[PDB]
Amino acid sequence: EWVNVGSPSDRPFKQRRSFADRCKEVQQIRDQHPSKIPVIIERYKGEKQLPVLDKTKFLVPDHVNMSELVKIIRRRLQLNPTQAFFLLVNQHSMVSVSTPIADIYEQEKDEDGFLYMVYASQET
Repeated sequence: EWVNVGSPSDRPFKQRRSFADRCKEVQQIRDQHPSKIPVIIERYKGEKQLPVLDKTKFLVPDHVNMSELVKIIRRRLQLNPTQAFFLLVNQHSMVSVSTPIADIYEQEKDEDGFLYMVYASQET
């Protein structure tokens, strides 16, 4: 009769913050930093092999390409060269995209104005 507790990090960002609150937050952030893209990065629901990230919200400069971003989130997870890691924007593996995230943002962003990314060990 154990009770399994937690965790606020296992709760999706969209359930932690209301749609209205998220829309507001994105608006302030872009005003304060027009230079940057607001990004939400979470572990895939199915994923158990990779560790969970300490943080969820990332402020990314427009010029950074997704190939560069994949490298950054990867060092942060302290992954071995051998571990498989994919960073998906709307279900596409970004470690080949050299396009600036500012261009991805206009095309792929959420209704709330955030750009949402999910990471896992397999691509599908």
